[PDB]
Amino acid sequence: AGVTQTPKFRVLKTGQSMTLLCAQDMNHEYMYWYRQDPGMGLRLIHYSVGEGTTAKGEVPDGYNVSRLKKQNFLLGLESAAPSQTSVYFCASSMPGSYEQYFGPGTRLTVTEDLKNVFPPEVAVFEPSEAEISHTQKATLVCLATGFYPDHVELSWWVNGKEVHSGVCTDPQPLKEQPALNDSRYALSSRLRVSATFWQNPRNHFRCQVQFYGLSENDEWTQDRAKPVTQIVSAEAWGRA
Amino acid sequence: NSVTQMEGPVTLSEEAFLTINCTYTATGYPSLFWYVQYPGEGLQLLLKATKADDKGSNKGFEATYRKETTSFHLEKGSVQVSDSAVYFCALTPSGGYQKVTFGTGTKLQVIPNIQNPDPAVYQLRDSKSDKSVCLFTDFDSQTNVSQSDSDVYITDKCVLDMRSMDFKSNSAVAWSNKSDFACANAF
Repeated sequence: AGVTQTPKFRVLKTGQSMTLLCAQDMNHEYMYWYRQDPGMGLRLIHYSVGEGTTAKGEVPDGYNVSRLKKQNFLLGLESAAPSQTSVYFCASSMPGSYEQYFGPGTRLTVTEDLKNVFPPEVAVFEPSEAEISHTQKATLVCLATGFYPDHVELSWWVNGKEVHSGVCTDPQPLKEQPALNDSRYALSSRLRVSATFWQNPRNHFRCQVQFYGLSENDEWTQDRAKPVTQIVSAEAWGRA
Repeated sequence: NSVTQMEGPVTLSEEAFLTINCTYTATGYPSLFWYVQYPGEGLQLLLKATKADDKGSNKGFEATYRKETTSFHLEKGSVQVSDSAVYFCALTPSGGYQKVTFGTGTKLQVIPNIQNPDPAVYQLRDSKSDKSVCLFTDFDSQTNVSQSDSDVYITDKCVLDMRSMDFKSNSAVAWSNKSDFACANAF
């Protein structure tokens, strides 16, 4: 840890420019920029062996880099193309433990039109009475639909506290229109608790979907609200 | 320099023995590594071996640097569901003054041992409502959840851990907008 990436998510129109920033306060001389794609593994774009120097990796075409200071390594996209839709990871190391320390990754999506960007609709489905009576357990389902790009973070909150145990979210969102190009996405999650915990009318359950959308410095000329970074939630009280 | 590791997804049941093969081709005497990538995270060093016959060990995993067979096979005696991740074999010349050569990565899926499988399909109504969803749950890990038409959506299986009761279960969700949509047929 200790390597930071800014932004964590970004949606871009084809032909538009952007800069990915990677910061580190471990006084590591070496910094790297990678991209990760299905079936292609982790591929090096560019790397730096020190302040001021940059060298080409395996896939440098379409990207530029800069190492103005030792702490920062910048990755530029001059004219974004749909082939540059990827997860980008930065890393750093100190030669002379010299393993690479990675950042959390940046999810980049290149779309033909920013009009295609949509926040999710979120709904919670209450546990089945048949499940409860047979198993003494209760599964709540959260469903997030109609969102584009697939830049979401789903989480469960029970009595105002973020829950991790008894939760499972789909590893990948599914395409609502598999045939189409700029299809919107759907993602489900489940939370399973004891039947007695669900039957308490004092217990509060909330599904939260953090959506990453347009930045403040993005042109918006459309009928609806600007699909900015927001939190879309759905909740349910425990029912006796 | 090159790193060739086991390809395609690996699926093991909980507590099974794991072996992820990794072979290299190197100029001199390189340092060898295993990186692990948990879902939705970056890579992190799992273990390493600086010299021949050295053994790296962490989180119940181990790998021996065999110079005779130019290999660094990863092994774990009893895999856990929490071990589901992408594993990367890697190498760099001694000192760390040069770039790292990574293998393609091996995706590991660890499926739970369901003690009492009881496949069941349930209908769930929206708290705010006339919307509904189907839940397929409590089936064994050898059950293949079939894919869907573009009007009926079916997720892949997902593993949930109810620690509070030392209990794990598999589930999948189905939903549709069609008026003639029954849970009894969804899965």
